[PDB]
Amino acid sequence: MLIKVKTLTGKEIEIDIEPTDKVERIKERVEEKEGIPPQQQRLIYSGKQMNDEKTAADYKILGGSVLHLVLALRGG
Amino acid sequence: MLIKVKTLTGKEIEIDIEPTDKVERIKERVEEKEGIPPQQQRLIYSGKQMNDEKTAADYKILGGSVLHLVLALRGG
Amino acid sequence: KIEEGKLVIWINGDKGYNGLAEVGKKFEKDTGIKVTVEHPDKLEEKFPQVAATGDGPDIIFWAHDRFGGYAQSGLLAEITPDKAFQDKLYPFTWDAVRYNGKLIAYPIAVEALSLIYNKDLLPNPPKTWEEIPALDKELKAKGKSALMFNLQEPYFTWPLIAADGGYAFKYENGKYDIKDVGVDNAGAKAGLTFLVDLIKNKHMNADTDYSIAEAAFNKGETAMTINGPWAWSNIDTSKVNYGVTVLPTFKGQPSKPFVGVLSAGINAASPNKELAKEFLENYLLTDEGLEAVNKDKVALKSYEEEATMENAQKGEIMPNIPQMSAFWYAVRTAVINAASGRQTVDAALAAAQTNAAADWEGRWNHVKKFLERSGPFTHPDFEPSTESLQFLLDTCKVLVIGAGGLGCELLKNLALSGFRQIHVIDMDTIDVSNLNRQFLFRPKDIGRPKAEVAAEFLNDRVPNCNVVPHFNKIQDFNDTFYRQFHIIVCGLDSIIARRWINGMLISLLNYEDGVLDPSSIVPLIDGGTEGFKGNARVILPGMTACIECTLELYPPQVNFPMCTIASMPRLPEHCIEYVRMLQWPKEQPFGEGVPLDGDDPEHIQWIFQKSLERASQYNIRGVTYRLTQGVVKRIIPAVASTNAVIAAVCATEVFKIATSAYIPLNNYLVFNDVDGLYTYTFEAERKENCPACSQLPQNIQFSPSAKLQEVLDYLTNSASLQMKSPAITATLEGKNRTLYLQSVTSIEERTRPNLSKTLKELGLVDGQELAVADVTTPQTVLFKLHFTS
Amino acid sequence: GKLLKEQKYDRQLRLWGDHGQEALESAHVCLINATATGTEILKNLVLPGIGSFTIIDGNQVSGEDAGNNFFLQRSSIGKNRAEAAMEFLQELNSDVSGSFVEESPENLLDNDPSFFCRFTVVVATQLPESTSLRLADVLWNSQIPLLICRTYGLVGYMRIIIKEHPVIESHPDNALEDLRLDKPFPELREHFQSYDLDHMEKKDHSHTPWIVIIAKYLAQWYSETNGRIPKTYKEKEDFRDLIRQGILKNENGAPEDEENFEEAIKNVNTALNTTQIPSSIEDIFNDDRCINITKQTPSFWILARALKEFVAKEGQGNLPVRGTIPDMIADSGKYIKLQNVYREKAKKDAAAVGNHVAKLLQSIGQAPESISEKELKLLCSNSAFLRVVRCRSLAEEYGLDTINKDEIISSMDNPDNEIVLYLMLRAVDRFHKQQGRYPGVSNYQVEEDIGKLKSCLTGFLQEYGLSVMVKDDYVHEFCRYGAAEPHTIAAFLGGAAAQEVIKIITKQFVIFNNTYIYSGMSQTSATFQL
Amino acid sequence: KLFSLKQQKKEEEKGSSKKASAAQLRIQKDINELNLPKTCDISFSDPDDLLNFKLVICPDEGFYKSGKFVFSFKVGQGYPHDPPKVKCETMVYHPNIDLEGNVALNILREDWKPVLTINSIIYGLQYLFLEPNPEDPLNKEAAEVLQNNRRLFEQNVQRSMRGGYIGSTYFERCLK
Ligand SMILES: Nc1ncnc2c1ncn2[C@@H]1O[C@H](COP(=O)(O)OP(=O)(O)OP(=O)(O)O)[C@@H](O)[C@H]1O
Ligand SMILES: [Mg+2]
Ligand SMILES: [Zn+2]
Repeated sequence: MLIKVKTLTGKEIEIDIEPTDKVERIKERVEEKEGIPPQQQRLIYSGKQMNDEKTAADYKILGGSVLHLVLALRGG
Repeated sequence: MLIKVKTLTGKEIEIDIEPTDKVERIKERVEEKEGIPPQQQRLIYSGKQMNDEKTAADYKILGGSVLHLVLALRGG
Repeated sequence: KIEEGKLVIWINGDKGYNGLAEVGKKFEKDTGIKVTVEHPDKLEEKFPQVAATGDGPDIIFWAHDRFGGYAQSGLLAEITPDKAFQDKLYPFTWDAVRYNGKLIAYPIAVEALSLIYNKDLLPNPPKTWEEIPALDKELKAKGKSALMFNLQEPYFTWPLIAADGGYAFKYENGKYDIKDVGVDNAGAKAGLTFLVDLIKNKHMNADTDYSIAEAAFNKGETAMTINGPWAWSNIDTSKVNYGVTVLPTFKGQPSKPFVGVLSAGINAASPNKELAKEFLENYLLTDEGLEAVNKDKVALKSYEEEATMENAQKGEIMPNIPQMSAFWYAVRTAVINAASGRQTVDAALAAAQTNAAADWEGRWNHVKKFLERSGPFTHPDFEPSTESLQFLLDTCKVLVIGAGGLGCELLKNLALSGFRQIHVIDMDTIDVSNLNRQFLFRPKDIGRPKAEVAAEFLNDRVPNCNVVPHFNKIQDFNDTFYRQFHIIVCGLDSIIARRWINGMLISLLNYEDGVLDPSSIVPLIDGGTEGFKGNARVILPGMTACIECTLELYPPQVNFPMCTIASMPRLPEHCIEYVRMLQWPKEQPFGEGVPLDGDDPEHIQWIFQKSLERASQYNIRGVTYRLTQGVVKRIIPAVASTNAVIAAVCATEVFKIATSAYIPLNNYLVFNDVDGLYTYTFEAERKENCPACSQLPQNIQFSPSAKLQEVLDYLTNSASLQMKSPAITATLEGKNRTLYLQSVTSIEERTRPNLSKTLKELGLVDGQELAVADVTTPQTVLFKLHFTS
Repeated sequence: GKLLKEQKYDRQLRLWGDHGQEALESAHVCLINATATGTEILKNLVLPGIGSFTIIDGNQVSGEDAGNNFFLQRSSIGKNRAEAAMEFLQELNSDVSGSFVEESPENLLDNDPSFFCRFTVVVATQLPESTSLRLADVLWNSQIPLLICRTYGLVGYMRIIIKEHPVIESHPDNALEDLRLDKPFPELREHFQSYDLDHMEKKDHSHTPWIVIIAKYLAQWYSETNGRIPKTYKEKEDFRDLIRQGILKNENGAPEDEENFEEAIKNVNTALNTTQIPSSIEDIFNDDRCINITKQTPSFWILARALKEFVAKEGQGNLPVRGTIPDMIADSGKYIKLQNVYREKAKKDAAAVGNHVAKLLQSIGQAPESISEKELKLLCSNSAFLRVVRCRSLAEEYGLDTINKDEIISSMDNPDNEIVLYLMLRAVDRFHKQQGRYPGVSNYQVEEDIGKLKSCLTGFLQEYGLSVMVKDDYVHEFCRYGAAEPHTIAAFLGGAAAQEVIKIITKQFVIFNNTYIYSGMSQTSATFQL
Repeated sequence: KLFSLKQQKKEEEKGSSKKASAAQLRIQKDINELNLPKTCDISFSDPDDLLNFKLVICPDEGFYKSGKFVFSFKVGQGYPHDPPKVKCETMVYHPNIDLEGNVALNILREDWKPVLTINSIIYGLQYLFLEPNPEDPLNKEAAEVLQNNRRLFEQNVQRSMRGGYIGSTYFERCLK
């Protein structure tokens, strides 16, 4: 199952994942290709921010689904 | 059964426990009421600091065990 | 703050400051409460400054035309006396001392222009203007002019113009209308044409200014000139006889000079407000007070009875509002030009009409587009209208938290969208580093409160804006302070502050009968920035993701482990931290006790130097002064553009929410522009067990006659709760009240009595929130008391 | 007052540095038309300290203008727009030189055919597709940076036109490290060899760079597989375990906590990545501009060429060693020592690369010293991050046979994709071509123009043969706008536009590739190549 | 669901608080989950004001055994995000306490976290008299002695509690 995840720059990468895979694994797959430390990754899918423990299944991620990396800035 | 773990600043925390419980479950409540992560937590009940994987029963622990806590100087 | 129990009164130098202080001496002598009166220079200018930051005088005396400004900035407190005491003073004076349908000051003295004529030449004062010219032919036959007065000022000339119907600003039942000016009507055009004819028929000359006309009447060369109680002095030094005769009516209608009211205002911060009702309504508003004050150098009927009044009677009261100043400039040149044959009275007044108004033609053209028309994408509750804009312009209270960066940008943005009722809170002072992006500050402002300067820059740049500053931490205002606002926007730079305001607004929510009451909701718009990344979000408390719901979206917190800093440094930052949190505290280089000040150049240098050495011992390179400041101050890189993108979005949304023009951003937007420019928008899901907005008050039903003990039994027995030993508190009369507590003997002893008093006795009321905590509740929970009787 | 400049610019120097700040202060930008948009854009350039600007506006300050502009006072109504704005934009930063010319772009393109050559970048706001297309032509041919900005109601439009923009210091947000464990270099291998993971006391074993740990075990696995290196997730996982077992154990037999090895476990997921040239860097190499030099070939390309040779010679098929490593748990000396190896290595390749540029300047005739070393250093540190952007000319966009339809069409699969907002702008411009005005400016025109506009849309869609359907809603909404320029939308563009212009001047970071469209209606935005 | 701001002024009220502050709600909970050691004693002059109170520590070990120390707590409106203000009112020779009353406890300055409660502070304080921290000294000299000469420190402590001088400053008698 291939899914797309867009980074904080709008760059979209393709990753291969299985319904049974854990969310932190998705992050690892992202880091493999982009170098983005999974510690600073915040993933959104259909308005929910993905817990590292839950699985691709729990969020019902389909084939060509798109995940987005997000952030909250604290400067005023 | 009843047991307490003396946190240094002077508090012996009643996180009442069972025998078959592994040492690893305490830290989690030492982690709630107090919020200390189990990892940054070393516990000494006799010179020998208890091994996570082991149970309360593995240390001749009767219904009157006071403990003492030494948090791990973790992070580089 | 202002000292309680005493009354520091402010008044002007040229106002009898000795016969009044004596009316203050009879005060402390009679009550023990002391009076200190001062006559500071520029106090009418010094008051707004201090009345804003809280402190200042309890009372102050000045012409009503200033209080319009104070009132608007919220510097005055509404005065409130009975109709019986209001009859002691005249029925009209109260308007001059009013704002938004509220009385803001107590009238002291009054003033107005009248006609002064040389008694001998003509012991008949003219009853109308029509005849005034007829006399120049006689006097000129002698070498004199019948009349002569200052024309260079629209104050002296205004009485005649207004005669037939000239009014500064339309006064509706409770407030002045700055959009409808009465200088364009036939009532004024008629009055001006006349003044001009006498300019052409040579009965007069448009150059007759105050000093010219003065030096002439002082010789007894004219029948009359117009003046008042401030000019009677030099006519007595020249032994020239005269009188304070009536102002010649005109075209039937009577004359209408301008009206000034000397009055005292009660500061909105001065806690000694009830001490002002006395010293005034009693120790002044009498014959005993006013005369003692008057013998030094009136609105009170009794003392007044013991010409200036008639004019002020039939003349319109001089406006107090801010737009009034644009009136003077507008008509002043609208007369100069006229009488000078530079343009026709018509076109002349045409100008004055528009130039005095607040909204020039087309000003809100870009806004009106979205409020007056319609379309396929408007919010389902949207309805085309001309009132929305008026709502924006007249009552929509918006608060901006943070001045500088997003703050400065937001003020600009809201001001150019129709908002006028705006507040700004900021706890900081200006720093030279703010100047690369915080465009409302200049080098000369360094050191001043950001909010203060931000407010003054905007109120000037964008006319008719009423920004009200607050040099404070949001954290030092209460729930009642934030409920007054319709909407709140943030440009803060710390998570703690956001967590805080977020909590304050959720605390205002009222869940009546199980369903959240929409009017208890104060929408929160928040934006954050760091370098070229930024975010914005719209939060509707109790309805959508709150700050705490998305709290995890913040990147990992900068944290240096102790073993690393103390024993295993490897990055230059590591060395700088060691010095900052270990070496300094241990050496106190600039004195024992003196803390480290990141903004102190000499502190940074010391830190930089010591850091170079720590680095040296570990062959760690890269320690620079710039990096030392970075680590110490924990600096966030910043530029104007990113703050502009985020403040833009935040502002567009405040607009949509205040007008329902469109549905607001479905809560979240991220922005980044290091690589092309990207944005992403999404609906953050509301956390199910959010510690801040997921807990609803519990409903309990008791009789007002019930005894607090029953409430305790319920909490402890009730199968669904059954707590060990609860603690119950409540807010009564604005203060916290401990109803019952049992984990501290001294308190438990003292509150047990409460246990056998009825909820009607304890002061509780229907809907009231009882806060109860217990080992059973992870966090204090709220029960809403509903009376069954 | 120089030590004063650095005080008020601190927060931005932390972003583009002293060199970037200098590029900025040596620039002269041109703003055409001073409406909210332009004045917002300019303000975001004046504050950061651009050297100078020039506003070209022949129009007069209207009632509206005075209302949605933070730089036009009430009295400026009636007077010249360029002259009024310039006065307030100048109070923002006294270290900036402002000037203006009260003429339209048109007049200037008539009298002085090369008036716009004295500027670094030209910013144009609110232009008709006539002044636009004409202006783009001139500047394109003079090789001059053009940024077109439009604010229509709640829409923001931005067109960047630069024939070629090559950037070195692209400031990537995130990137893979250049650890070289898969293709070690002499000094690196010698370094790892100096470590004996068995004969080290408990502490030294606990304070050893995870990069070393992985280098070692990686050698052990290279044995038990006869020349292999983990590649599959199954293998990577095996390898993770091989390491997880090197962790020294205690008296009980329980594993000692060593964040030392734990980081090794975690970084295995990337450490084993194969050092290689990015495809993008490839394109630069195999490109005519790099394949064939000339005495005209600008710095970037000579530099790119150098790297290209280096690769085939010393690089041994790979780009120069970056020279930096991330932070990790280790004791000072161990870390500093490991870090130094990469530093020196970098310096070295830097020299190598240098000797191939001097080789080219002396083969091109240019002075082998034009390219400074402080400048060579960046080229090396950023070899993996080089980027080249090329915008099609405004002409090729409007041209009937070059218009990119492959994109516009595919985009329209979603009736709401912002692209429809572009289609609507072209149509709005068409309407304004025919009737010398814009749709619905007055309330009494809306009704009527709703239909007139629908026509131009089709006239346009048909002229280029676009099978796309446009929800009628957009047509009504646009007339509804009345070509209004709402301040908050002009302000959003002002920020976005300014930073793009700073990317152009400083040559740092990356610019967007064509058209950016913003919808304040839905707060969404997007980019297209057009 | 949809929201819509109604375009009317808001009903006014005087600056009197109508709802409990987050501080009031947290402290109410912390005070009620109090767990004072045998050596400590808390007190509230006004039972309705749980934001102000005083703590008394009569240690029975370490260098200060047999003494009495009075600390005052002032909980601000930023609690629990901001820590409580704690001042010492008993004059004492201590490495972490100055003569102005300022105390230097870690969790009261940089290590503060909202998960911490009043109990945490009372324990953190109690432990200060058992073993002083020479790393965050408000009384430099006091700290120095503690490290270099362990016995002299102990001496200087007893003499100051009894009433007397250290150097040229008279320390008020503070025995229990
Ligand atoms: N609790 C608070 N109450 C009121 N204002 C606050 C609070 N916390 C932060 N602020 C204000 O929020 C604003 C955020 O602005 P911003 O970070 O852009 O400026 P700054 O503090 O001067 O920046 P810098 O730290 O980079 O110099 C500041 O002006 C700051 O004083
Ligand atoms: Mg700050
Ligand atoms: Zn929430």
